[PDB]
Amino acid sequence: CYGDSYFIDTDLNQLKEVFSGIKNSNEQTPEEMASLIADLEYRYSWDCSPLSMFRRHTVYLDSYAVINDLSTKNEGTRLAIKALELRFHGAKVVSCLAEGVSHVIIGEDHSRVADFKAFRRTFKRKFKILKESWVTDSIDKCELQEENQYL
Amino acid sequence: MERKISRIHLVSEPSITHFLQVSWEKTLESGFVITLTDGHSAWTGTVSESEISQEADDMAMEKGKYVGELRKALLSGAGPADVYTFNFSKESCYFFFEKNLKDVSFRLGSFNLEKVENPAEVIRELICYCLDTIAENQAKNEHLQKENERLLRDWNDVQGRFEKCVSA
Repeated sequence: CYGDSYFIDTDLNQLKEVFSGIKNSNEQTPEEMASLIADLEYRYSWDCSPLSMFRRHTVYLDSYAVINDLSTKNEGTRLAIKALELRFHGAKVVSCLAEGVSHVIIGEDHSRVADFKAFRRTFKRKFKILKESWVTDSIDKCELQEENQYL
Repeated sequence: MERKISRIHLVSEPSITHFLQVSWEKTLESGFVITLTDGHSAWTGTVSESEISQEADDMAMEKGKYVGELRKALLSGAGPADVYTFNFSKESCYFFFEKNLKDVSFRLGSFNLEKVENPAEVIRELICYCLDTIAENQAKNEHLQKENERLLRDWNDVQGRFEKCVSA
């Protein structure tokens, strides 16, 4: 239906022209697109790419003075840039502490580590405790460093 | 409670500096206390609301402008295009300040001061207040320096990471 053909291979220019042929497609939702992307990466073995390696992990941050309260934003800290960079590298930043959260980032403030540990124990699925240094040291390596050294 | 210390040169003795402190509760309109010292003896006087209002009415001009001129004269707020002359007589203990203008002098104010019975206490209090002022301002300056250094470092780091983000 588009420019691409079946019996002749494709090149960069041909694919660009075929893409320009399409008009638009916005019938999907963020969850469906994320699931499709993850399935494609798993199927075609594209997880080694520099980005999209945080897609499979949901990340929560201690950017609220009180856990699960949106009226106490702590904007104006390095945690904001850390969260934003993580999301840029494909991370799914979640603003609500749901049971499906698998990663939590904690900064220099260890006051609420006990609350996080208690919530992890309560939940059926446990999320490993991580520090903001791990992502900073991992970005330059473009790979997921072991969490044993930054639990 | 607000206080302001100023240096002045009396025309009676135009060779030594005399220091005048104005202390007012909230604003200069209600009133203030004037303490004028030369390092050996100090003279203290008070001005209340009634005398300021009476002088303004005698001044034949609005109260707001009178208080503005008073602040510009006593509180060291004088700009470039204005000259003030202070005259103090010790035998009568009479103070008064005027505004020189091209060989034309306006008698802005005339106060009466009473010699204190102990200048050491007042001089010590003045220098103590000023020392506290410096001690407190130094802390603010150093804290602001620390915060600015931290902000500069953080800004540099964020921009450096933005370069890589854009490149990718």
